[PDB]
Amino acid sequence: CGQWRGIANVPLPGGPG
Amino acid sequence: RFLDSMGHVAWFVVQAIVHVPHAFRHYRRESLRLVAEIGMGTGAMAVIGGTVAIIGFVTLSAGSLIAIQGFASLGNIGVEAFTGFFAALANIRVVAPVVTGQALAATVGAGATAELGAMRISEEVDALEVMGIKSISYLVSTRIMAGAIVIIPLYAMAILLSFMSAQLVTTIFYSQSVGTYEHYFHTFLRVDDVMWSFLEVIIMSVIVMLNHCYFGYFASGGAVGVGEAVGRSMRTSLIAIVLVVLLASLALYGTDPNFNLTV
Amino acid sequence: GQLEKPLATVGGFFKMSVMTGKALFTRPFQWKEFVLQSWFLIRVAFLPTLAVSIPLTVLIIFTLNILLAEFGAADVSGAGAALGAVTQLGPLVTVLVVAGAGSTAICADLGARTVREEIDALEVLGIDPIERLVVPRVVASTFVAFMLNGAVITIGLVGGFFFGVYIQNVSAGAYVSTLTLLTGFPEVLISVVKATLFGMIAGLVGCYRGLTVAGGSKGVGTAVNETLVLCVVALFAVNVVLTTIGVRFGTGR
Amino acid sequence: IGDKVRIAGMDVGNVKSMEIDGDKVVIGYTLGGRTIGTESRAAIRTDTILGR
Amino acid sequence: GVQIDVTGLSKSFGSSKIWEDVTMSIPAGEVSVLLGPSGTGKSVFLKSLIGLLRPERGSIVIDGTDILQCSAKELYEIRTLFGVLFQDGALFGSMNIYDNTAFPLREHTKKSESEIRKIVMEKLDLVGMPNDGHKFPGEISGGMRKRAGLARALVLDPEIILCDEPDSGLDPVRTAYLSQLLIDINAQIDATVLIVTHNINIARTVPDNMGMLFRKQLVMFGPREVLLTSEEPVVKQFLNGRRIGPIGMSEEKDVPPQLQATPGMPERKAVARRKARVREILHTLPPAAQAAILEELDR
Amino acid sequence: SIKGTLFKLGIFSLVLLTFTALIFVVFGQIRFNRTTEYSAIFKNVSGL
Repeated sequence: CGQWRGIANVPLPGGPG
Repeated sequence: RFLDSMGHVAWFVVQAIVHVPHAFRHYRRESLRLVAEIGMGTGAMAVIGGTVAIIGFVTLSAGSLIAIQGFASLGNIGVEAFTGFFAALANIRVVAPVVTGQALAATVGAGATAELGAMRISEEVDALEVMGIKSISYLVSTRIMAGAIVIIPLYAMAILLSFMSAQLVTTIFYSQSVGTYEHYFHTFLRVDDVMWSFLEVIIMSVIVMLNHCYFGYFASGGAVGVGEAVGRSMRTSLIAIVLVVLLASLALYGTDPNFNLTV
Repeated sequence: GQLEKPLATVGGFFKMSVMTGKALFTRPFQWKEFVLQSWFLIRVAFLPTLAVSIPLTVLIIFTLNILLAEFGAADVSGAGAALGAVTQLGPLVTVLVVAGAGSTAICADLGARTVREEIDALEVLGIDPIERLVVPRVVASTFVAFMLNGAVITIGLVGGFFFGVYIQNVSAGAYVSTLTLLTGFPEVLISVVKATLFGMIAGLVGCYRGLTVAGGSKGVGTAVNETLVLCVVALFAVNVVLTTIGVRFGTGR
Repeated sequence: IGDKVRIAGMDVGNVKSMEIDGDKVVIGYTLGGRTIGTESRAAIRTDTILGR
Repeated sequence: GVQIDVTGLSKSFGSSKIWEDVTMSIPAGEVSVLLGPSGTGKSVFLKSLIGLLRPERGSIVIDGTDILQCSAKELYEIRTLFGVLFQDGALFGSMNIYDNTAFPLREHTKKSESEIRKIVMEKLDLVGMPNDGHKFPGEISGGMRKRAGLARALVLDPEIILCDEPDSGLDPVRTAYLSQLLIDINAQIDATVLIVTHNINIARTVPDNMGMLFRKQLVMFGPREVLLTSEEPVVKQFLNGRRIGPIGMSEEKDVPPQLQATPGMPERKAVARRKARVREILHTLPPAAQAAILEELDR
Repeated sequence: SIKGTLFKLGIFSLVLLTFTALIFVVFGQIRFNRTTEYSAIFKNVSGL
């Protein structure tokens, strides 16, 4: 909530790493 | 229960399919009457054109939506000469089959469910069974044959009107040149896609007719239950149409997208 | 005279809707009936809504991804993924699974009340059906359409993300970072307006057809079929008009 | 028609009309209630690489 | 029990006419029956009497107020005098029999729930449903649905009762039971009961007044004694269920003692008033009818 | 049974309005952080 920077800046599951 | 219901619907569809030659040989005049009734509607909806008018209006609306949003977005980006290329692939792949399926479901399927429910309540199916007539062969198989005969002209009109609406909106309201639209339409449209779309629509129409005939044939509860049967049949038809289109598009273009622009 | 016949039913529907609005803004609201009809429409048109929305959005995402991958610009797919889902897929799936399920259910229920003389039973008791029945059903239709449109848009976006990333091997960051490229406040606002209008019109048409059922042995089924056809046609026309209005504003421009 | 009109880089209006008068094009636009001098200089300019 | 005055009433569904010039004066507190061949539109007349339908001509002057020429706001009080039994009862399926009965009490009165329970239990016991309050309309049969509709009609002390085909879906025994119940109700509350039916058993034991519709007209309305001794071809054919007469095979081809109130029930005041009117009517009747009615009254 | 219907409708409405609010937050670029307001002067803002 306080650190919400957008849907583009949230970590997403899956993929390399 | 669940397996029992699946078995009942499987028995109904098998019995309806295996009686298609019997209906074709024995009942030709009934098939022609049902073809006319499905093509030109029945009741109060027949005076406006019937299934043809509803299909035409809905497909014109879908094509207009495609052209409208497409041209707006591409003009915002700047590459707006691709609208004719964007509209065709929008109509054939996703929009026209599903939209025509839902309109066909509504009109023809709800009419069939209402008719078969009224026959069931009015003891006309009992009258047919008493007179030594296969009720499923006389009613459901005839509906299936009429739907199979009528679907190809209906979907041809749907495709024609969707294309016409998209082209008219793009080249009249948005004042795009007709030459550019026709070039990008006829260059990036493959007739193979249209043929496969026709096959999808034929299969979908057969499934929809089977589902609605099942819901109308086993109706119960007097005149009140017919409306509930119509609603349930409509829900099932929507789900089945969308699933059929998705599966067919996944199978056809899973490996080869059948579209080339770059080198 | 040819146009005068459907115009009578049109006028009946319009007068009934005007009386419904007057009863909503003047007479006390029926909270109990509104809650009952809201839950009824939710239970009758939630699972079909997802079962139509998930494969349809998967199909749209698949088509968009393959066409863009051949085009070469496969990183902007999420843009289209948003652009359709907010403004067309949401409201149109709402149209389908509301007109097919909830509008037909309302028409069938009111037709059942009419053929059983329950409407006349209310009318001889001094009660007005338009305030006790139609208003909660229209408000419930609007509320359920709003919520279902929101759920459809969310589920479509999430399913498109998962399909594109885990099946067609597009980049996840390109999907989530390009969603807002072409979609903003105007798109979600016009989607909300579309859903509200669609629900209200579907409720009105269902109630009007249910109250004027012809009885007989096929009257209720004919009324339900006519309700469904009228709802589909009217909602498609309203969707065309609202789409034109919405693209007039635009996020890109 | 509908292209942006700007002042100091920020949008102030849109393009409303384009007509041919003699050997010139008269372009009518709006400033959104703002005021410019009679000695102001207008310039049609390319905004993006895609042709805006 | 109040009097209903109908004059020149006419109906028309499209270019066809349901009935024409129906002129009758329904008495006060006397059970009355309107009959005729099937398809004559008697339920239309019954519903027009209360205002569910709008006749094209005529007037229905209940009290002194012509309810055909009356505003909708006023009709919120006229219909307080009524109690309507529909063919199937027209109950609300979403609420049980107790709530169906108490529904108009909660809609109109201001009584507490204790008084509501008292009145509802009393009227349910009155109509033979003392312990069936909790059931729903779907669970009960057609006879119980008619009883529940009657019980819902008897809670606001009606001055008029409208019964629509009380013999529908009932064998003669249950029809006799319901006829006895209606006679008892009129004995107790003296409401103007009006029944529409083509049953012949009902039309020979229950009514005080009877009228007949035939070929979009009202052939005659009058008391029980006058109608049961009338040498009119249509009336005499219909009241005996004969086959030779004006009534055809289909619509296109066109004394008994009387039911008495149960012992222990208050005396019916409609019988005495009916006989008092019958004497003044017999002043002008044919001599054979005069002799028959005089014999009947002097028994 | 009105109490249970109200409970179910309230829960379902809460979840689906949470979804609508989430859509508004995502596509409206809503932030919930405390901010300080500054000013700057440009010869040209370049379409900002």
